[PDB]
Amino acid sequence: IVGGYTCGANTVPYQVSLNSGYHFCGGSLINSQWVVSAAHCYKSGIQVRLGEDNINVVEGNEQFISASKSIVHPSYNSNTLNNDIMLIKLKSAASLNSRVASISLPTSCASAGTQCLISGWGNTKSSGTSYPDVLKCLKAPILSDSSCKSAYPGQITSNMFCAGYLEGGKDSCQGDSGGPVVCSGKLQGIVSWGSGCAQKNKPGVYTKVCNYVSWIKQTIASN
Ligand SMILES: [Ca+2]
Repeated sequence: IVGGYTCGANTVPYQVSLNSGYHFCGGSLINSQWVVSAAHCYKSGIQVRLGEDNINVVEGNEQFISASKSIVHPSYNSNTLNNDIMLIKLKSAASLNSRVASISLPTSCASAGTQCLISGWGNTKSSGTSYPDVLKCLKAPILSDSSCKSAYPGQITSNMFCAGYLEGGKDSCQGDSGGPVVCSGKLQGIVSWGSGCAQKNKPGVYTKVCNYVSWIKQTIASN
């Protein structure tokens, strides 16, 4: 996250870190057994880390649970990033508490102008590289589909939305991928892609979670 703020420990209780020896992507806890992330974060050997603030220090609220199964969206296309969503099942159920909590799925899509919270352990610099140990947060609005499409000609599908600031300086970034965009208490986006980070006229692009609620629910119901 570039241009954000330190969230505070366990203030984003649905945020997970995906670990394969190291943090590599975010995700969102949606029930005691399942995490939502980006399909481009897929890899074998995932350990889901819940209850994290400093990802390099054991602080006392963590739950580390290996993934039993990952399900990339049936129609994910890694070239275009269309349908950049996956589900990860935990080998054991998380113990839910005030610091480890699921986030609700949306019932309808969000609208441009809606304020959201974006979070992660990704790069905090737009030129250069600095990875934080503690969780970072950014409040940002959803942008109109027309402004999104104009910013990224030929690239924005109906399964994507833009959020952030056209002036630059405030965005998600590499290492935030897979993490949450939460608006009014609902998971509306997944950190997906963008041109660099925090660049003028290049807002963040996010997977449009509302399009996937039926798939998520049916997948969980049979897995
Ligand atoms: Ca920790």
